[PDB]
Amino acid sequence: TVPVKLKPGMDGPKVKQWPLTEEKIKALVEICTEMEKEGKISKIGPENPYNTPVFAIKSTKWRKLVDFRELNKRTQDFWGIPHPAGLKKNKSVTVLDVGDAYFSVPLDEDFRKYTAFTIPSINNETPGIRYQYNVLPQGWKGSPAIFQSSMTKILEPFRKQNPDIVIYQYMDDLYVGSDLEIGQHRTKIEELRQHLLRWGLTTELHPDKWTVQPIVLPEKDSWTVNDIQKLVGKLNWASQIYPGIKVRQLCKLLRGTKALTEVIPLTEEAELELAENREILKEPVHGVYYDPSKDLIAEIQKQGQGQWTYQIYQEPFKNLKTGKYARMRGAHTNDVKQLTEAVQKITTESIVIWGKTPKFKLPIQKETWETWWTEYWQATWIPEWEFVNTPPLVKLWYQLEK
Amino acid sequence: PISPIETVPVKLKPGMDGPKVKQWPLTEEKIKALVEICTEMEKEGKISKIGPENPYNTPVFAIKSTKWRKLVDFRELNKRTQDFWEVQLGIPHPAGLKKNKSVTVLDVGDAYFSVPLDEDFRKYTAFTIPSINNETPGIRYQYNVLPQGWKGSPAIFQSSMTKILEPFRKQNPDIVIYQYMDDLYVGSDLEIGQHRTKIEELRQHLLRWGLTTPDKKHQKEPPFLWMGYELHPDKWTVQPIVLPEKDSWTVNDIQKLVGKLNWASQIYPGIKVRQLCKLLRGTKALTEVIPLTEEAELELAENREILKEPVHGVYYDPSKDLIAEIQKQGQGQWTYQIYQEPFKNLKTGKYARMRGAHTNDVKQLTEAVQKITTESIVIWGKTPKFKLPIQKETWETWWTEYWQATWIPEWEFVNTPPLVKLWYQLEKEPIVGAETFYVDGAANRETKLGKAGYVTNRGRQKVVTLTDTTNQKTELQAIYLALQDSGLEVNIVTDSQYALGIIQAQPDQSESELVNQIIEQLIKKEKVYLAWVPAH
Ligand SMILES: Cc1cc(S(N)(=O)=O)ccc1NC(=O)COc1ccc(Cl)cc1C(=O)c1cc(Cl)cc(C#N)c1
Repeated sequence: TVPVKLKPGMDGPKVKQWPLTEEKIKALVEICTEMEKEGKISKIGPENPYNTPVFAIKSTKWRKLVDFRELNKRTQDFWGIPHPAGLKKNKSVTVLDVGDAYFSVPLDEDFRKYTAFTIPSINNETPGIRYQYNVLPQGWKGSPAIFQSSMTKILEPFRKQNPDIVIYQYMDDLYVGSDLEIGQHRTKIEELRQHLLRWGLTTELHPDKWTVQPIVLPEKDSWTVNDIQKLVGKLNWASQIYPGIKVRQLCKLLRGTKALTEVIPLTEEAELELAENREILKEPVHGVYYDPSKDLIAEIQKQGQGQWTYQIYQEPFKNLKTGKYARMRGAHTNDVKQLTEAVQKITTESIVIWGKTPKFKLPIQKETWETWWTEYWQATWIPEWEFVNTPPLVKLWYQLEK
Repeated sequence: PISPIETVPVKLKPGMDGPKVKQWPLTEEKIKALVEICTEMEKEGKISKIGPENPYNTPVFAIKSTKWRKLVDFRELNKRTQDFWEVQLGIPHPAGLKKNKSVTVLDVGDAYFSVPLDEDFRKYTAFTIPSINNETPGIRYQYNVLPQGWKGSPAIFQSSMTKILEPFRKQNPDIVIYQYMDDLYVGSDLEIGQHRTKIEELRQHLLRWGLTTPDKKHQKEPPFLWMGYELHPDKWTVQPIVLPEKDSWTVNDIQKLVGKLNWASQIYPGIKVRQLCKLLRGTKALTEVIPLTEEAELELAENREILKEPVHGVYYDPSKDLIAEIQKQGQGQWTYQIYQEPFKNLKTGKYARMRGAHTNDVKQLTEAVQKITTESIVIWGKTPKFKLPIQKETWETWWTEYWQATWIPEWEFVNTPPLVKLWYQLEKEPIVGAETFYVDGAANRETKLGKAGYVTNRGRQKVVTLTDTTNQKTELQAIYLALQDSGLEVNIVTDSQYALGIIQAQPDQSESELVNQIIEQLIKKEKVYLAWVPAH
């Protein structure tokens, strides 16, 4: 075992366990009695005051999902593999779960305490069941790192055999990228799983298709005072990104106090202005480049009717990427599901593109989100998030996307 | 007979050191009692007489069977001990107890003193018995077991217990043992005699580890007294809450009262404390005597009558449905009852009017649902099917269009008035023909002087000069004018970033009178179309 430590002066996580369902507790209890036996985890005493949250996600088979977000932050660094720029340009990338790989390697006995976690009980009819990892834990940043030599090794043979195929490791995940056609691709992935499987491992993005979508402005036979106002508003706000966007000629048409419903005729100068503004918006703002030393920020607005809009940026109005996400079959009566779904999606894109997860600003109240985000979580990692109050215009502007 | 229980590794906080506080001086009497006690505890094996090889010290005290007892103040040692995983802070709510044929309560007794101290750590617990009136060298000891009052005792004890029971719970899957502080509430569905025997088994399992326990000699008999509750074999009920009648009510008095009444509101239907609370206005001291108004004297009466009602509940049966029903008792106030079979309530409660900056009933309904859900998840590990006084149409129409992620788990409509609705809906498009007010307000934030008028396409005009206003009241006041001064159909355009707010959230209750006034107005119109245009 390699000695690991917490970053200077940082103490261990002491996050509280959120209450779980009976359904979920019985599952964690099962999974944990197993792992206990196999020596992967051991019950612990009260002298260990640390703690991390644990939950169960979805076969009928339930998986254990620990949230080491705090311990990850408190965990020393190790200066992972450099992001492969081409991954983004592949025709198809597959994600495989190699968290099972860690259970092999032991965890520096001195660090264990910090991995303590608790399985709660309905009605507090009992204290929780406490454990701490004896081996590398899935979801801990120091796991894939500490297993890096061992990982590369097991990987080479497959890379050389197929050097037109790229493989990138983020936490427990393996993103495999090629240009082969679907069938030749997937069959070749299984050729990779099989390869992985003869040690102890186990289990469909199209990056080149993710298009950068522009803002399209409304087109009308006739324009009313209202139409022009709304338009002049979107443009105004937008002048914050593209400063060449002008609303003088338009804002002129609006002089006077006439019924919103009245039709205004468009002056030729006004028409150019619009035309000129459609031209400016035809491409993303220039001068936006990714800086690896800065955080990634992912903001989302609920467009309603199951549509969602998002922007990944580091500097306000200097967007790295933007998108919309329309609800998936089945989530009709569920905002929470579409959101967690959108988040997982956006977060994977970010991993694919820059090899790091973005920090999220979510338009949902903390209680609602904390009470139900698990029910639909499906990834091994967990981004960082904060709850916010959607400014009505950033929304209005992006619903204007093509 | 203490314990063959493996000790727990206790260490002192980051790099600190054991206590060294000087022994408080005591009388020959008090001293002679402490000597007595410690001599007993010396033999029970609880403490050990030590010597000069201990710089550590904690102050012992003598307090009064009126017989002399002792008290060691570990305040220091505690603030210098490591931190432990916090012992269970959440307490079971009867409604979450599965009805069992028999239940036994076993308080573990000589709890702490019965469990081993980490032998390393004992030194830190050394205290000293003073000599006759502060003249030199008295008796010195240290603890061999969890000391009463030391920081880790509870957590250490809880653990040891949990460990000792792992086997039993393993071999008796259909037996249920709740753990709470030093108590074991043991319940099963065996037969009165089978049960009785299994309890004696447990008891004997524990004794074989150092934990004495009750016999039918001392061991509580139902109903069980437990936090404002009475636990009967087939129902729980609330223990009588008595409002003392007096002719002199201090501020302290009326507060403690208002408090017991507020707690009562959760269980009893109809409690009210409006006129009571009214008595607190302007009070100059807790001891102040404030004469009860008539209104006050009356509600207090009515409460005395509500309170003498037999509210009771049932226990949880895992095989039946969980159902929570909500009622809106006044703006922002909600009542709920959670049951399985009709009228047979498992739990009830209400949520106080959450006076916000600005919300609407559907939002608050939503929040009461959130609270109930978490409460339920905790208590039963499940989430209720809901019965809500709201039409699925209103819900869909609201949620489906609210800027924020929202949600209600599975629920069904129930028409139990009043119903929660949307007090108004702003128009989706400008209203043809309907007047078009162009509103505005500007106020010297510094002078708090302003005006807020409008000019419609139709000629009608106005402006008012206002005293005491930050542009935000003008703006809103602007809009307010435009609302009163128009027909049941209007189009109002503004530059107010705050009005844009209303647009996206159409609130039906706020902190500010203004917003209220406007809201009132919005509800009166048949159609309103609010529009925002950039300022300048
Ligand atoms: C009250 C009662 C009496 C009897 S009998 N027939 O033995 O008198 C049988 C079951 C029950 N109870 C039930 O059916 C449901 O309740 C329970 C179901 C299981 C268990 Cl282990 C305890 C209780 C309790 O009554 C209880 C719970 C706590 Cl947290 C504290 C105290 C406390 N203090 C008592």
